[PDB]
Amino acid sequence: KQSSISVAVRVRPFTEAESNRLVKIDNGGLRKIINVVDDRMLIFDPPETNPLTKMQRNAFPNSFKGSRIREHRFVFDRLFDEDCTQDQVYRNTTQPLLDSVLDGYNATVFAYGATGCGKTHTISGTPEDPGVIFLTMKELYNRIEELKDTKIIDISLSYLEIYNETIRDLLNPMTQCKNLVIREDANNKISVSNLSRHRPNSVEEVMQLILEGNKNRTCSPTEANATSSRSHAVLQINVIQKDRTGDITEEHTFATLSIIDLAGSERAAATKNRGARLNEGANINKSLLALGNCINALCDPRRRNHVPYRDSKLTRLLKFSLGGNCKTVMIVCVSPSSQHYDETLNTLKYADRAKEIKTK
Amino acid sequence: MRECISIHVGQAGVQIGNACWELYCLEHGIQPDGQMPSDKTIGGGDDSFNTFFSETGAGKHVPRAVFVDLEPTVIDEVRTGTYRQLFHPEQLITGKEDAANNYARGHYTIGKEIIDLVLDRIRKLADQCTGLQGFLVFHSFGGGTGSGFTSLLMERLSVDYGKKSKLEFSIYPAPQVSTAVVEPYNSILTTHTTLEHSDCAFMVDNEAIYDICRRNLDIERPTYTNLNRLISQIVSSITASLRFDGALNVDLTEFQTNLVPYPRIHFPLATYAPVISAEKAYHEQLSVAEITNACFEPANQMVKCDPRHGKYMACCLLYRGDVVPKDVNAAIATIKTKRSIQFVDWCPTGFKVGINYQPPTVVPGGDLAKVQRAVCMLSNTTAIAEAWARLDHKFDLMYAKRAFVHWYVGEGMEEGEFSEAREDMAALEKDYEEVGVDSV
Amino acid sequence: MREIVHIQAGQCGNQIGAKFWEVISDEHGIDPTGSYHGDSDLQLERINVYYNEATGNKYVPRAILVDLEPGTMDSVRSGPFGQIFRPDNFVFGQSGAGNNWAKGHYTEGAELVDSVLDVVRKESESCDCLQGFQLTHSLGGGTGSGMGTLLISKIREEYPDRIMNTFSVMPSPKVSDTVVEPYNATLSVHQLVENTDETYCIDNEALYDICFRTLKLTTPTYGDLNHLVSATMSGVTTCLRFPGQLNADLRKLAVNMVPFPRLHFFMPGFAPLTSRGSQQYRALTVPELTQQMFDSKNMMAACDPRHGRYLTVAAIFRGRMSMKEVDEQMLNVQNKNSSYFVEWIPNNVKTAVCDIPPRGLKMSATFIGNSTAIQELFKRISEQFTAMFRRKAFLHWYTGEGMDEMEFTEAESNMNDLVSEYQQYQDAT
Ligand SMILES: CC(=O)O[C@H]1C(=O)[C@@]2(C)[C@H]([C@H](OC(=O)c3ccccc3)[C@]3(O)C[C@H](OC(=O)[C@H](O)[C@@H](NC(=O)c4ccccc4)c4ccccc4)C(C)=C1C3(C)C)[C@]1(OC(C)=O)CO[C@@H]1C[C@@H]2O
Ligand SMILES: Nc1nc2c(ncn2[C@@H]2O[C@H](COP(=O)(O)OP(=O)(O)OP(=O)(O)O)[C@@H](O)[C@H]2O)c(=O)[nH]1
Ligand SMILES: Nc1ncnc2c1ncn2[C@@H]1O[C@H](COP(=O)(O)OP(=O)(O)NP(=O)(O)O)[C@@H](O)[C@H]1O
Ligand SMILES: Nc1nc2c(ncn2[C@@H]2O[C@H](COP(=O)(O)OP(=O)(O)O)[C@@H](O)[C@H]2O)c(=O)[nH]1
Ligand SMILES: [Mg+2]
Ligand SMILES: [Mg+2]
Repeated sequence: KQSSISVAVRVRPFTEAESNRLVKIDNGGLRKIINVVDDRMLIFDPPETNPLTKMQRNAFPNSFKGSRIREHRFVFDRLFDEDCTQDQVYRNTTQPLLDSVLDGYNATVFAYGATGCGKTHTISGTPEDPGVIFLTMKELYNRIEELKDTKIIDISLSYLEIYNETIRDLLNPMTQCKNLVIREDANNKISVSNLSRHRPNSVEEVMQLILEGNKNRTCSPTEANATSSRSHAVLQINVIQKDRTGDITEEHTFATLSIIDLAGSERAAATKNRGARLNEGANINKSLLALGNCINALCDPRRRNHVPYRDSKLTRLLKFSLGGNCKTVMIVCVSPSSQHYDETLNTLKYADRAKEIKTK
Repeated sequence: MRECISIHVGQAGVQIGNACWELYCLEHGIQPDGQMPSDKTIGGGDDSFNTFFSETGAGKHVPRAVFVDLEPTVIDEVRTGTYRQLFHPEQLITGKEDAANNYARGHYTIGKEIIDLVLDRIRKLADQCTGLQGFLVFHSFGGGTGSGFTSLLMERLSVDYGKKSKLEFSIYPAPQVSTAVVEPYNSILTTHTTLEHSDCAFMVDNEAIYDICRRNLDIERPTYTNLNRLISQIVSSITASLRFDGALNVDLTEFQTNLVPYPRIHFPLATYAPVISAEKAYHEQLSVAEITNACFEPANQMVKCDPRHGKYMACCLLYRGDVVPKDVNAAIATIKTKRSIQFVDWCPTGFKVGINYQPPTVVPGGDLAKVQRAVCMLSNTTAIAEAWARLDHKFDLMYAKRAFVHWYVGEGMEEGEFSEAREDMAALEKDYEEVGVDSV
Repeated sequence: MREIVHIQAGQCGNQIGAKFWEVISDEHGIDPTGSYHGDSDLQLERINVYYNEATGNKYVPRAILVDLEPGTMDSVRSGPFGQIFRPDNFVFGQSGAGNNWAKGHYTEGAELVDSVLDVVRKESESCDCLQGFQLTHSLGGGTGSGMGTLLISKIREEYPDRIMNTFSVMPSPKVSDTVVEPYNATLSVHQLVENTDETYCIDNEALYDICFRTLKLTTPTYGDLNHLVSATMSGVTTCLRFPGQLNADLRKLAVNMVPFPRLHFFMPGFAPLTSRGSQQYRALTVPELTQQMFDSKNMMAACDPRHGRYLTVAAIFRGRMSMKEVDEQMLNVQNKNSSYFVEWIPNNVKTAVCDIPPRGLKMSATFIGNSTAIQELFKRISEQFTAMFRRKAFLHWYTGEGMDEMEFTEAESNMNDLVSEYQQYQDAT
C-alpha cells in the first residue's frame, strides 16, 4: 500500500587509493561484490568472474567442492548507485519529510552503516559537498522564511546520545544519567527531561551545535578504527508553529524531526582488551535488534497488536516517531570493496529485515 | 608408531571419554592407577598400546587425552573418581561459569580465555608423537561449550596442523527428545566447523541408542553410562586396526579414502550390530551373516533416520574376532542380492572390509555380553539429510520471531550470522540431494 | 567458583532467609555453631558457593541481612541458627518504613543503602568468581520492597554482567495484611521488570493452599511457607553444589527460560509434597514427580497455568534416575498438554539432573515455569491500583516523601505494557 517506513540504500564509490590498489587483479582485490540492476534491485556477490565456467561445470553434479551459492538478490524501496550525488539523494530521501514536519506530523531519519561505508559523507559531507542534514535544515529555514507571513514558527534543537542503555545530553555534559529519564505525556509526547533545548536562528548555528555535540560523543580506540563511535546519537528538531493573524490563541501545533546516527553492529573481533568494550558491543547489538524488531512489527500487519517499544531506550524514545502517523526513512550506506565483504552482507541483512520482499 | 589424540569437549564429551578410557584401560590391561601388571608378570616389550598411551620410565601409562570444559564439576568428578591417578593433572577448566547453552558465549567471550592452554597442551602431546595419525574430537552439538569451543578449537587446529585427520564423534539433537530450548541454534551454528574443518563426522542421537538399549539389551531405564559405553565400543572398533594385528587392517587414511567420495560428503552413520544381553547371548549363533544383516536394519541405526529413504553411497565394515574373509564375502553377496538396500549407480564396488583378530572386551558391570564376533559398520548414505531437515524446521520456528536471539547477540555475535549458517546447512542438504540422483 | 551473594530485606525476606540458611546448613552438614559435622566429602566440595571459610574451621554464610527496624534482626539472632551469621553483616536502621514504599526507597532507605552496598562490595570482592546475587523480599510491604528495588538497581549499576535472581512474595488477592499493597507492588514491579534476570513469583495464597490440600496440615504457620520457599531456593541452585548427569547453573536457566528480555517472571514449585501419613501409599518415581510438578495445585504463585500457555519450563531433578525416563516423561507432558505450550518453540522444557538427593528423600525435583498466566497477578494489582489511584486514597503518604504522581503513572503504564507483552504470546499463531 504505502508502508511509511522506507529503506534507501546508498553504495559508496571507490576511492582513488582503492581502485589502483585493488583493480590490478581485474586487469586485496577489486571484485565489486555490489552490482545495481535497478532502483529497487541489486546483487550481492555475483558470478561476474570471467574464468568461472571451468569451475561452474564442477558446481553442477560433477564435483561437490564449490556448490555453495553466495549470490544474494536484494530488493529495497530505493537505491543509489556509484554515480549518485548528494542532491538527488536529499530530494528522494528527506525532502518529503519537510512537508510532514510542517503539516503537523513528526518525521524520522535513520543512518546506518558499518566501518568505511561513507555514512559520515552522506549525513555530514564536506564544506564543498554538504550532507543531508545541512540540506534538510537549510530547506527548513527557507520554508520558514517563505511561510513567515500568516504563521509564526519557532525551532528548538536538542541533541542526546544513548550509551549502555543510558541517556547523555551532548550539549550539556556533567549531568547525571539518572536525571535524564524518559516520560510519556498525556498528549502522546515523549520529551525526555532535563535537555538543554537551543533556539538556533540559522542553519550555520545548527551545524555549530552539531559540531559541539559531536565533540562530546563517546568513542574509543583499539578497534578496526580509532574513532568508530560507541553510541546512538539522536538529534531532535521541534518545530512549533501557530497562526499570526488568524485565530490568535494559546493553542498551537508542533511536530518533531528526529535524525538518528546509529553505531554499527559489533563482533568483538577477538578484542583481548574486552573489558567495557564487550558491554558496549552487547548493548549496541541489543539496541539494534530491538530497533529491527520494532520496525519489522510496524511493517507487519499481523503483529500490530503489540510492538516491543520497551526493549531499549532508543525504541522507547521513538515510540510515537515510527508508526503510521510518522514518516520513517532509513539510509543504509554500504561499501563495494571486498575488504568489508561480510560486514556489508550483515548491513544488507539489517536492511532486509524492515520489509521481506520475497516477490522480487 | 600410530598415535591418536583424543579431545573431549563439554560434559557429554568428557563422560564419553570416561567410558572410552575405561574400555581402553581394560583392553590393554592397564590398571586405573596406570600400572600394567604384565610387565612385572611377563616382562613386557611385546605389546601395542602407543595409539592411546605413552610410557614413562617408571612403567606408568599416561593417556593421550585432553579433557576440556568451561565448568569444574565434571572434570572434578574425573579428578576425584577411580581414574584420578591415570590422567595427567593438566585437564583444562575455565575458572568461571560455563557457556550456559549458547554458541556465542562459548565461542567469543568465555571460550577465548582457555583456548591458549588447550592448544599448548595439544602441542605438547603432538610433540611426543612420532607417527600421529589424527584427532578424535568428542562433543555435543546442542551444548554451548561443545558447539562454540569446539568450533574455535577446530579453527585453531586447522590453522596449525591442517593435514592431520580430524574425526568428529558428536551427539546430534534428536527429533523429539531434547534437554534444552536453544538446541537448534547451537546445532545450526556448528554447521560451519563440522562441514569445513572436520574430515569425517560421526553423528549419534540419544533416541536411537535409547531404543537400542530398550529393545536389544532389555534395559527399560537406561542412563548416559550405557550410551557412552556403546559409543566407546564404536570408537574402539574404529581404532582397533591401529592397535592389533588382523587379516585386513584398515587405518584412518584408508577408511577416509574408501568412504568419502567428495570433500563435503563426510557424514556417515555408525552401527554396532551384535549388541545383546547376556541372557540373549545364548539362543543365537551370531555368525558373520547374522551380524552383517543386523547392521543394515533401520532399527539398529544410531541416528533417527531411515536408510530405505536414501541410497548407500559407500560402506565400511570393521570386523573383530573369529572372522574369516570368505564369510564376509558371502555376507556382502547376500546384502547385494537384497533390493531394499539400494546403492548409487556410480559406486559399483560399495564395500570396504577390514578384519581384526582382537575380539571386544566386556567391561564388568556393563550391559553388552561376551561375544566371539563383532562388527562396526560405517555407511555414507543420503538418508542422513532427513535428520538435518527436521532440525532446520525447528530453527525456523524459533528464528521467525527472533526468540532467544538477544542472548546470543549480547555475547559478541552479529544477527546476520544466524542466517548465514542456516544457508550453509541448506546448501549441504542440496548436495545430499544431488549426489544421489542417477546419472543421465 | 560460582559464588552467590544472598541478600535479605524486610521481615518476610529475613524469615525466609533464616529458614533457607537452616535448610542449606542441614544439606551441607554445617552445625549452628558453624563447624562441619557431616559424613560425605561432596558436601565440602562446593561449600564455597554459599559459605566463606573462617580460621577455626568455620563456615560463615555469605548472607547480608537488611531492614529498617531491629526487631526482626533480634528475632533472627535469638533463633536456633542466629549465631552462624556474621555480626557485621546485620545492617539495620531504627525507624521503620511504616509499610510505605516511598520511605524505603527515597528517604529512610537512601541513608542505609550506602552501608548495605559497602557490605555487599566487601562480600563480593572476596569471591574467586561471582555467579550473581540472590534477593529475598516481599513487594507488598514497606522496607523490604523499597530497599530490595533500590539495592537491585544499584547492584545492577555496579555489576551489570552478573545474574540477579529475586524471590519476591507477591500480594495475594484474598490474603491481605495491608491496605496499600497495590501501590507498593506496582512500584516494585516497575523496578523489577527493568533490573533483573529472574524473578521467582511467590504468593502466600498458593503456599497456604499447598499446606491445606497437599500436605493436609491443620494449622500452618509462616514457618511452613518459609520451608516450602526454602526447598524451592535450594532446588534452583542444586547443580552448582553437587555433581550430576546434566548440570545447569543460574545463567543456563536464564538463557533457556527467557525468550525476550522482559519475560522473566517465573512460577516455582517443588515436586515431592505429601502428608506425613501418606508417603507409604505411593511409589516415589519419575512419573509421580513429573505429574505433581505440572499439576495446577502445586504452583507457588497463585496462578492457573491452564488459563495461559507455557512459554518455557525447566525441571531440575535430584536423585539417581534414568535419563530416558525423564526425557520420555517431559516429552509425554509436552504432547499430551500441547494446548498449554506455545507452538513456536519446538521444545519448551529444559531438563537438568543432579546425583545427590535432599537428605531423607530418595528423589526430588524443582519446577520453574514461565507462562502467560502470570499476567493475571499484575492485572489483579491493576484492578486494585486504579481503584485506589482515581480517588487518590492513600497518596498523600507517598507524595509527602518527595514522590510525584508521574512515578505512579509510569509504573502503571509499564506494568500494563508487560501484561500486553505477555498477552501477545497467548493467541495461537
Ligand atoms: C519420615 C519421612 O519420610 O520424613 C519426611 C516426610 O515425612 C515428608 C512428608 C517431608 C516432610 O516435610 C514436611 O512435613 C513439610 C512441612 C512444611 C513445609 C514443607 C514440608 C519433612 O518435614 C521434611 C524432611 O525433608 C528433608 O529432610 C529435606 O532434606 C528438606 N529439608 C528439611 O526439611 C529440613 C530439615 C531440617 C532442617 C532444615 C530443613 C529439603 C528439601 C528440599 C531441599 C533441601 C532440603 C523429610 C525427609 C521428612 C520430614 C522431616 C517429616 C516433605 O518434605 C519435603 C520438603 O520434601 C513434605 O512432603 C515431603 C515428603 C516426605 O515424605
Ligand atoms: N550420549 C550422551 N549425551 C550426553 C551426555 N551428557 C550430556 N549429553 C548431551 O549433551 C546435551 C547438552 O549439552 P552439553 O554437552 O551437556 O553442554 P556442555 O558441553 O556441558 O556445555 P554447557 O552448556 O556450557 O554446559 C544434551 O542434549 C545431552 O543429550 C552423555 O553422557 N552421553
Ligand atoms: N559519494 C561519495 N563521493 C565521493 N567520495 C566519497 C563518497 N562517499 C564516500 N566517499 C569517500 O570515501 C571515503 C570513506 O568515506 P567516509 O565518509 O570518510 O567514511 P568514514 O566515516 O570515514 N568511515 P566511518 O567513520 O567508520 O563511518 C572518504 O575518503 C570519503 O571522502
Ligand atoms: N512467607 C512469609 N510471608 C510473610 C511473613 N511476614 C509477612 N509476610 C507477608 O509479607 C507482607 C508484609 O510484608 P513485610 O515483611 O511486613 O514488609 P516490611 O515490613 O517492609 O519488611 C504480608 O502481606 C505477608 O503476606 C513471613 O514470615 N513469611
Ligand atoms: Mg569516518
Ligand atoms: Mg556443561
